[PDB]
Amino acid sequence: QVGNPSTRSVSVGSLGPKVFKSEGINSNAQKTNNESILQASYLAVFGRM
Amino acid sequence: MLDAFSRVVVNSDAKAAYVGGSDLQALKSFIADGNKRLDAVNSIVSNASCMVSDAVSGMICENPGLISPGGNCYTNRRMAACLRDGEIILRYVSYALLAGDASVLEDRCLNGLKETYIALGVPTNSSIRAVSIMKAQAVAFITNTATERKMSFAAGDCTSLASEVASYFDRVGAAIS
Amino acid sequence: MLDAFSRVVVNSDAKAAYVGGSDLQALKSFIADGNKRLDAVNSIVSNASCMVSDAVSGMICENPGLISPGGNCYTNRRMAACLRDGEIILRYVSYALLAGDASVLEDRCLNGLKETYIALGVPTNSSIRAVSIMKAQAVAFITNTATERKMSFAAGDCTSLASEVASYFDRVGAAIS
Amino acid sequence: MLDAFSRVVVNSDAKAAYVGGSDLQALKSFIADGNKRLDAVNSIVSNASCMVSDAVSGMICENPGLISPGGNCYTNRRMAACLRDGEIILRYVSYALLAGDASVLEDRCLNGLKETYIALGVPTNSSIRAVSIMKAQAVAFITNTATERKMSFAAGDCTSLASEVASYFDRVGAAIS
Amino acid sequence: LSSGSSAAVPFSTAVRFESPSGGLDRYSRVDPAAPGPNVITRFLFKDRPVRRSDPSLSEVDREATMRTVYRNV
Amino acid sequence: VTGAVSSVNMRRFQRVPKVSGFSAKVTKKNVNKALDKADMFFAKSVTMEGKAAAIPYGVYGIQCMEGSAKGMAHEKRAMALSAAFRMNQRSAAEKTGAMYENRRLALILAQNDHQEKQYIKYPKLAAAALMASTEVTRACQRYAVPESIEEEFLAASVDKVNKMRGTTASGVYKSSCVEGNAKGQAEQARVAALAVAFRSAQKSASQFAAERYAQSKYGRDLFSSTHFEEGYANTYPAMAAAKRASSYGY
Amino acid sequence: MKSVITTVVSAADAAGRFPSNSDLESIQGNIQRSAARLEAAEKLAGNHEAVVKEAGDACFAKYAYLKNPGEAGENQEKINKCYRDVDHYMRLVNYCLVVGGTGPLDEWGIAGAREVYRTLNLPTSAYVASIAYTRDRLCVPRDMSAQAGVEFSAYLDYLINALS
Amino acid sequence: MKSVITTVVSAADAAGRFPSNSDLESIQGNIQRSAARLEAAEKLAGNHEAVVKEAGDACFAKYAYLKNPGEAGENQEKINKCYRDVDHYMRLVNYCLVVGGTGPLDEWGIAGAREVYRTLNLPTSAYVASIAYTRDRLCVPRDMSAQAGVEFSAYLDYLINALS
Amino acid sequence: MKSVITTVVSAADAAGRFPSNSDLESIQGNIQRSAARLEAAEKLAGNHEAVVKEAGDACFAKYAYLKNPGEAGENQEKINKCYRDVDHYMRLVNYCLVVGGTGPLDEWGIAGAREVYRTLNLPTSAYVASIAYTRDRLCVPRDMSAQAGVEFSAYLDYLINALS
Ligand SMILES: *C(=C)C1=C(C)[C@@H](Cc2[nH]c(/C=C3N=C(/C=C4\NC(=O)[C@H](C)[C@H]4CC)C(C)=C\3CCC(=O)O)c(CCC(=O)O)c2C)NC1=O
Ligand SMILES: *CCC1=C(C)C(=O)N[C@H]1Cc1[nH]c(/C=C2\N=C(C[C@H]3NC(=O)C(CC)=C3C)C(C)=C2CCC(=O)O)c(CCC(=O)O)c1C
Ligand SMILES: *[C@@H](C)[C@H]1/C(=C/C2=NC(=C\c3[nH]c(C[C@H]4NC(=O)C(C=C)=C4C)c(C)c3CCC(=O)O)/C(CCC(=O)O)=C2C)NC(=O)[C@@H]1C
Ligand SMILES: *[C@H](C)[C@H]1/C(=C/C2=NC(=C\c3[nH]c(C[C@H]4NC(=O)C(C=C)=C4C)c(C)c3CCC(=O)O)/C(CCC(=O)O)=C2C)NC(=O)[C@@H]1C
Ligand SMILES: *[C@H](C)[C@H]1/C(=C/C2=NC(=C\c3[nH]c(C[C@H]4NC(=O)C(C=C)=C4C)c(C)c3CCC(=O)O)/C(CCC(=O)O)=C2C)NC(=O)[C@@H]1C
Ligand SMILES: *[C@H](C)[C@H]1/C(=C/C2=NC(=C\c3[nH]c(C[C@H]4NC(=O)C(C=C)=C4C)c(C)c3CCC(=O)O)/C(CCC(=O)O)=C2C)NC(=O)[C@@H]1C
Ligand SMILES: *[C@H](C)[C@H]1/C(=C/C2=NC(=C\c3[nH]c(C[C@H]4NC(=O)C(C=C)=C4C)c(C)c3CCC(=O)O)/C(CCC(=O)O)=C2C)NC(=O)[C@@H]1C
Ligand SMILES: *[C@H](C)[C@H]1/C(=C/C2=NC(=C\c3[nH]c(C[C@H]4NC(=O)C(C=C)=C4C)c(C)c3CCC(=O)O)/C(CCC(=O)O)=C2C)NC(=O)[C@@H]1C
Ligand SMILES: *[C@H](C)[C@H]1/C(=C/C2=NC(=C\c3[nH]c(C[C@H]4NC(=O)C(C=C)=C4C)c(C)c3CCC(=O)O)/C(CCC(=O)O)=C2C)NC(=O)[C@@H]1C
Ligand SMILES: *[C@H](C)[C@H]1/C(=C/C2=NC(=C\c3[nH]c(C[C@H]4NC(=O)C(C=C)=C4C)c(C)c3CCC(=O)O)/C(CCC(=O)O)=C2C)NC(=O)[C@@H]1C
Ligand SMILES: C=CC1=C(C)[C@@H](Cc2[nH]c(/C=C3N=C(/C=C4\NC(=O)[C@H](C)[C@H]4CC)C(C)=C\3CCC(=O)O)c(CCC(=O)O)c2C)NC1=O
Ligand SMILES: C=CC1=C(C)[C@@H](Cc2[nH]c(/C=C3N=C(/C=C4\NC(=O)[C@H](C)[C@H]4CC)C(C)=C\3CCC(=O)O)c(CCC(=O)O)c2C)NC1=O
Ligand SMILES: C=CC1=C(C)[C@@H](Cc2[nH]c(/C=C3N=C(/C=C4\NC(=O)[C@H](C)[C@H]4CC)C(C)=C\3CCC(=O)O)c(CCC(=O)O)c2C)NC1=O
Ligand SMILES: C=CC1=C(C)[C@@H](Cc2[nH]c(/C=C3N=C(/C=C4\NC(=O)[C@H](C)[C@H]4CC)C(C)=C\3CCC(=O)O)c(CCC(=O)O)c2C)NC1=O
Repeated sequence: QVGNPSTRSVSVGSLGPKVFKSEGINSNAQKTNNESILQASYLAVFGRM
Repeated sequence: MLDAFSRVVVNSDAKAAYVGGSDLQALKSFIADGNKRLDAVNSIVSNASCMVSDAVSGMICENPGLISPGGNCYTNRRMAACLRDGEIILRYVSYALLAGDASVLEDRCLNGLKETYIALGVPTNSSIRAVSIMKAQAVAFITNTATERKMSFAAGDCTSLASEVASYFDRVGAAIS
Repeated sequence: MLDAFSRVVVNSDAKAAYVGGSDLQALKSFIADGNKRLDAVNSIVSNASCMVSDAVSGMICENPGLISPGGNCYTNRRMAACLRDGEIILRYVSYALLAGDASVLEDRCLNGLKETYIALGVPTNSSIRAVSIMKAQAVAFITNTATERKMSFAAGDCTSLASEVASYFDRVGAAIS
Repeated sequence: MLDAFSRVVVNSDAKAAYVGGSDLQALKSFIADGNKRLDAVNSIVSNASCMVSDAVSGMICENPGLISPGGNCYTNRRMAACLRDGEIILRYVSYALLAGDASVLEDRCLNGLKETYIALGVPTNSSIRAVSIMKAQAVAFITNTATERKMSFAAGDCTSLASEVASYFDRVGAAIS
Repeated sequence: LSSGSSAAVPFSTAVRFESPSGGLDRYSRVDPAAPGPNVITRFLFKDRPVRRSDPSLSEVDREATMRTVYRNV
Repeated sequence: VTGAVSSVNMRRFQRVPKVSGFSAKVTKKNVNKALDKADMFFAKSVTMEGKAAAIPYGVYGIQCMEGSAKGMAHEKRAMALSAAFRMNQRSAAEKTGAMYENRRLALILAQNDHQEKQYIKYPKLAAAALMASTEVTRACQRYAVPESIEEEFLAASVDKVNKMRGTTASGVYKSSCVEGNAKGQAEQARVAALAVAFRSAQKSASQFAAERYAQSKYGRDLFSSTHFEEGYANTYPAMAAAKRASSYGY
Repeated sequence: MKSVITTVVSAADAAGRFPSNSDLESIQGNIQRSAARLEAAEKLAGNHEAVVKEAGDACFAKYAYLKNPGEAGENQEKINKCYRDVDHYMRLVNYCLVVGGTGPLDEWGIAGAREVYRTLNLPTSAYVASIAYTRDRLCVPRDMSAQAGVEFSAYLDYLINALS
Repeated sequence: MKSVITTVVSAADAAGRFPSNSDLESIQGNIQRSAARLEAAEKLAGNHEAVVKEAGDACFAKYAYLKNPGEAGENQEKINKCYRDVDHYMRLVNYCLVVGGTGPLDEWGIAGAREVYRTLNLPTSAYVASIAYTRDRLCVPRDMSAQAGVEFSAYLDYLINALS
Repeated sequence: MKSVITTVVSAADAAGRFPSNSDLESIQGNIQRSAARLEAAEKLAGNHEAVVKEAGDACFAKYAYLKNPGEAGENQEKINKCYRDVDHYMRLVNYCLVVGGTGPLDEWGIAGAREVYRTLNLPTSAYVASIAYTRDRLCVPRDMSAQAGVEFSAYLDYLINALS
């Protein structure tokens, strides 16, 4: 990031933490993970429940 | 035809009210996500020749009676008119994604499409599977999750455009059936 | 007629697939929503006698050509039939919200409603207003923003249920357009 | 029809009594043992095809003049109508075991059954033996003591529901006696 | 409906001549998904012709239709 | 010889369907006539299988006689064909009102989702399956005989309020309930209805007992929605068979 | 008598089927929801001398034109029979909570009442003010539980929409 | 498509009524039993190619007469169509565990089956010899939970009581 | 009892008509064809224990799976109940050869047989292999006349088609 500022938003893959995306990728395309993303955003801010 | 802006005008004209600040902010959210809407129409149109051949050869891959003798996609004269018909369905959906309203699709493509396929003998169970493969191709190209073609975008959520384009493919499928 | 659970098995039948654990949590989200969905269809059927009195009396003051001599809702026989059809339309939206699918709305009520009204001579401009008045009355009573009456729910967010019931009410207007 | 909840109401209506706590605890232990009632009536319906074939072929096995030329089960037209009647009787006991009351069996089936069978010449003694075989079949399926099939249940004692279905096969056995 | 009608009279003509020709930009009925001609011509440098596809025919396309009527017809 | 080319009105049947504009208006009319006389083939084929229950082994039963005299069968033809002429003289409140009355009753009657799909699309298929369900199981009003004298008074009270829906709202008669349309044509139907009343009492021992249990089912899953109406259908099956549908105003 | 057991059997009888897995699944909702409508049944059993008197004068607060001669309610036995009606209507709601359905209000309370109230020249708007008083005089955590008040005030406004 | 919802909507649609509390009480019972059958539905979808391989040779080892010339399964084309049909019935049991009703079996696997296996001379006790092997090989506490067996074995026995 | 007599009389009873010359001309064919069918009836009536012994052990020579335990023909007291029915079907062929029409096969041996044989798990292909053994054990100059064996095997083909 100090020599490649364009790499922000590029998923590092298996070496970083797991990223989160409210995608909703289905043929009717709705997000199935409204539960878990709320469970994961509580841990990004507070770090626990 | 109408777009997403003049849909709000004709709903407000039925009550003789000025469209004011109480519902302009649901049109300001159309503008503020307007770069991602154009970012997504570009990802469909760049792949649209490969989308209508992965579709109608997957319709043959799941129903081999179309290329049997007497079938709908049997000869060369008939296969070219199905491959033509795939990219008029895909072309009119991308006019409606770019407009944010489906009224160009309902007034110029799905106006008598059912009564034309009845008089031609086009099998309606196989023309749902051609559209519903193309729905799963589009949502994989909006949300950037196609396996054989990866693109590059800025970070941020765009599943509200993949779900709008999936519901335009559920009006093609629910007007011919 | 169909519901939410039977809609996702007639699409898996079309590609001859088992309904495995990829689209089961789309259905497990429907069951956890179930106490909010059942809490909310009670809200419309508790107020449904007043929702048809607030709708068709709003239409006769916006358009006073309906009580004109020779109108649609002119005589006392015709006022009772317009008061009947407002409650037939609200009854089939209430089946669609409870089922989670617009299948019972589309065929048992809306299939043939357009040329019924063409043969009867119902002005179809007025019927879009009186079904959109009830759409505003639905989402006021879902999300508890009704001014004269409040109902006792638990605390939470149900704007997806209010926008789903607004999706059925303008499906009525598209059929009779 | 009526059920176990509706019987208490129409009993208490004649005294103009409110349903208080003197007779709600009979209904409370109806619901608290309600998971064994659904565990009971599932075991009957899961064996209801074999419980007519073990019944009316054991009725002819103890009275072999029924298939003699002149008998009630002589032709294939008449043996099929006894096999039809052997599963209408088992169906309305299943409607009475689930509802917990014998009003769906009495009014819909047994009203005029004895005055039907004496205008058709059905033998009203061997018909009791086909019923009373089925009572012995059912209570070995309630208490899981059938000698050829063992269903998996939880532990406990459910002898009050084997004696209620034995009380339902005698209201039909006294209806045509 | 009034004046602007036809003459039906299928026969109408009366002469047994030798046949003149047609164009080539016609509806073919075999391969109707074809471009044919008018892809390499001076069709590309005219404005494209107006066919009615809308049932409503909005009032700025109504005026744009009749300008083509006075120019071409 | 003339020079006779094929006409402009005859060459237009060879044209391929297009998809929008005025060229979609031709294909919308040609399909809605091809769905109308496919709907007539749907209603004819159902009636030809309900009529195969009155020919149960190959011989014509007593249910499907026409009239008993010499010219008592030809005049049963000549007032069925004028009964269908007055059927399509009703206004739009009766044609569309019977379409939705039949569509409520045909979907109770259906046994699968394919059957209940087709009663929605095809109106004459659903109208000729309400009648074809009742002519098989003999749940009609021309087949039920009252086996009491309170049962005859109970069925006449149901049939008293069915005879006012063949009258209008001000109280004058419709054209829905008409016996005679010519000179002396009413009395020929008086003769033909007294004859088919006599054959209804000539049924078998089990044919009387199957239609006791069929008229109780017909009155309790098509016209009863409470528990007191179920008591008038489970004990008096002749008043449960005089409950007609509200499509025909008889 | 529409209830939750007497409509899944009465629909399985019309097709001639046995009670299936769909039919037993509907009865298990009358195991989970039964503990709240029977919780509101004892509360109406122990308060119906109070709440009927509380709803009776709520009619006479709104309509004071009943008691005048020339108008209707001029004497005593026209007044004490009004408490006879609304104690019946509270009794049928108490019947409705026990069965798990809207059965007893339908065939006993609702059916035919639009002809009885018209022909006897009773104002039908006087009935609905007494029912809607008890829909507002209920506060939910003091009197009963949370899901007992949503059951008890679901039959009250069912009676209100069936009246007018 | 008989389920818990489609019963109580069409019972109210034939009656001409709004959804009342007896209709919503049934959908509450669809919530509680939903954990047991959707555990059985996901167990069947991830195991089915080993289930129908083991069910189909419980027909062809019991009834060894079917591979004589002139019989049902006399060549490998007709044997492969027998495993096609056990896989169609195990797929329709999987849809019945999702909808919670016999509706997928009632319209895609049972209606017309007696009028098809007769006229193509298919032995209907060779299908039931494979469904009943599946119902008896199911041990409860290894394969699924306790009440995931009582939903899975009840839809197998609805297929057995409707075939034979 | 669909005869040539009962067909044209009941069809004349539906119009309410006298027997006309089309009706009498059909009974003239009954005085033409009855010499062949009553010859084949009396050939069957004097040889029936020889031919249902020969038919029924062609069923168990082909379908030897029935003599397994748990199957159909598993003890001796129901193998004897199998030859009871082959004697029952040949007796109904002999009755309908007398009346000249399919009526005794129709309403005494067929009309309800598919409900019964399915419920008692009796294979209807074993019934076909007995009836289609005697159709081609027959040789037309030795056993009866030429036209007596035409009408005898034609009434067996009605029994093969109504079970298949
Ligand atoms: C049989 C031989 C046969 C099939 C079966 C069928 C397979 C199939 N594929 C899809 C999905 C997609 N096709 C896509 C198109 C392309 N992918 C690319 O990356 C390039 C640009 C383009 C083709 C050249 C895409 C994007 C998808 C979506 C899934 C993905 O992750 O890639 C389906 C649809 C699934 C459904 O039924 O819903 C099927 C059935 N094709 C065959 O040839
Ligand atoms: C059980 C009902 C039935 C079936 C099935 C069938 O094929 N025929 C009827 C019984 C039947 N009817 C006749 C003769 C006539 N029937 C009529 C009246 C019908 N014809 C019509 O066109 C209409 C209006 C649509 C009706 C109701 C008429 C006029 C006759 C002819 C009478 C005559 O004397 O010619 C017959 C006898 C015909 C035959 O030869 O089989 C039967 C068996
Ligand atoms: C069906 C295959 C079920 C099943 C049903 C049961 N039948 C039961 C008892 C019973 N069996 C007979 C024998 C009868 N059948 C014959 O074929 C002949 C001979 C021709 C005879 C006599 C009779 C008479 C009875 C009833 C006893 C009585 O009269 O009271 C029975 C209960 C007893 C038990 O199982 O121990 C059942 C459950 N049995 C099964 O296991 C499958 C699933
Ligand atoms: C292909 C995926 C189908 C299938 C298609 C066929 N369509 C044939 C002719 C045809 N298609 C249309 C509709 C198309 N034209 C439009 O203008 C628009 C929308 C604006 C659409 C969707 C029309 C109008 C026609 C007839 C006139 C023409 O061909 O131009 C066709 C040829 C029939 C034949 O000759 O055999 C085929 C095969 N068949 C299939 O199996 C899949 C489902
Ligand atoms: C008032 C809000 C309307 C209006 C309404 C009128 N509708 C009239 C008759 C009518 N409506 C229906 C459809 C209805 N019946 C059903 O069974 C179902 C679906 C299950 C629906 C939607 C029918 C079939 C009929 C005709 C039969 C009848 O009389 O009930 C009507 C009467 C016409 C007249 O006699 O004057 C009126 C006035 N008119 C309006 O413009 C507003 C928008
Ligand atoms: C079998 C265990 C008997 C026997 C029975 C026969 N019953 C016959 C006809 C019949 N049964 C009923 C009653 C039944 N139908 C219903 O709808 C209901 C309840 C809702 C019940 C209990 C009726 C109404 C009828 C007449 C209708 C019909 O034809 O089926 C019958 C046919 C008589 C015949 O054709 O010879 C028989 C043989 N006979 C027996 O041996 C045992 C004891
Ligand atoms: C009861 C269902 C109806 C009713 C119907 C009417 N039937 C009339 C004449 C008629 N019906 C039959 C029976 C035959 N027609 C069929 O469509 C089927 C099954 C698909 C069958 C078995 C016949 C043979 C006839 C001709 C007349 C005769 O029997 O002599 C008819 C017109 C004459 C009349 O008014 O009786 C009607 C109205 N009648 C009713 O009351 C309910 C509504
Ligand atoms: C295997 C245990 C059997 C057996 C089976 C055969 N079935 C044959 C044909 C067949 N089966 C069905 C029913 C099945 N197919 C479906 O699509 C569905 C529902 C979705 C079901 C339940 C059908 C409709 C057909 C005809 C079409 C087809 O061929 O798939 C079959 C071929 C018979 C023939 O020669 O025509 C066989 C051999 N045979 C066995 O050995 C055991 C009894
Ligand atoms: C031998 C081919 C089979 C076999 C035969 C069995 N048939 C059994 C019963 C049965 N069959 C009929 C129809 C037949 N009986 C008649 O009276 C007439 C004509 C008037 C016909 C065509 C009936 C009505 C019955 C039931 C009564 C009876 O026992 O006779 C049968 C008994 C059923 C059982 O034991 O469960 C058998 C055993 N089945 C075999 O075991 C071999 C393979
Ligand atoms: C005809 C030349 C055939 C042929 C015939 C043979 N049949 C032999 C014995 C046999 N066949 C029958 C059945 C037959 N007899 C009847 O009474 C009736 C029905 C009324 C029929 C269909 C019986 C009962 C018998 C045993 C003694 C007898 O009556 O003849 C036969 C003797 C050897 C043997 O049993 O196989 C012959 C040669 N065989 C042929 O090759 C041609 C095709
Ligand atoms: C003429 C043609 C033309 C285009 C094609 C678009 C191209 C385009 N897309 C984006 C910009 C963006 N594009 C995305 C889009 C995506 N990110 C995702 O994760 C999804 C996979 C995907 C779309 C489906 C996002 C999240 C942004 C930044 C947010 C924003 O819109 O400001 C931007 C930057 C806007 C800015 O400067 O902030 C541009 C120029 N605009 C044009 O003028
Ligand atoms: C000619 C003058 C005249 C009118 C303008 C109307 C008044 C009217 N009220 C509502 C609107 C409404 N009407 C109701 C109905 C009710 N509110 C309650 O709390 C009660 C329980 C129930 C009636 C008894 C509700 C809930 C709304 C939504 C707005 C709100 O009140 O919060 C609307 C719809 C707004 C829209 O168009 O989107 C109109 C037009 N009636 C008239 O006579
Ligand atoms: C027979 C009739 C019948 C009913 C009426 C419902 C009654 C009902 N509603 C809710 C329960 C609930 N309801 C809501 C709903 C709402 N909260 C809001 O802010 C919105 C205004 C509104 C819906 C539009 C929420 C957020 C919950 C709690 C979440 C949950 O139950 O999981 C619950 C669960 C109780 C709890 O968990 O606390 C029940 C039983 N069920 C029935 O059987
Ligand atoms: C809608 C579908 C549906 C069903 C089919 C049943 C299924 C079922 N049965 C039982 C549970 C039980 N079932 C029995 C019954 C029996 N045990 C025996 O030893 C006897 C042989 C047999 C009588 C038939 C007993 C004794 C219990 C446990 C105790 C009890 O529930 O009271 C339970 C557990 C209840 C609990 O844990 O509280 C369940 C879920 N319930 C449902 O919801």
